[PDB]
Amino acid sequence: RFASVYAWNRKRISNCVADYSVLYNLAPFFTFKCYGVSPTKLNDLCFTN
Amino acid sequence: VYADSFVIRGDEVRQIAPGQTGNIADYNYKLPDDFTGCVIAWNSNKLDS
Repeated sequence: RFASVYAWNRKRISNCVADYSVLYNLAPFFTFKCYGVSPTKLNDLCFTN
Repeated sequence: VYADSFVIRGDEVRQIAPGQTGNIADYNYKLPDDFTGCVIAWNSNKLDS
């Protein structure tokens, strides 16, 4: 079950390894709308949260 | 003029943009980022399946 528009759910993720290679086919990500950071080079940056 | 034609499963029709990785492209045929030209793509489920 997901959340409503006025009660969206918010989760912080920390202390793991950002691996989006398996996130390519599975969770197919129909939108390439990433403009702040280019999604092709997503794995080369380190995020504090 | 060079026309390069083939058929790919419809999950990654928009992946054929130049300078982009992807399992159907980085291990079959890739496209340089300085490419000039056009892309044509359409559905052909009933002519083949």
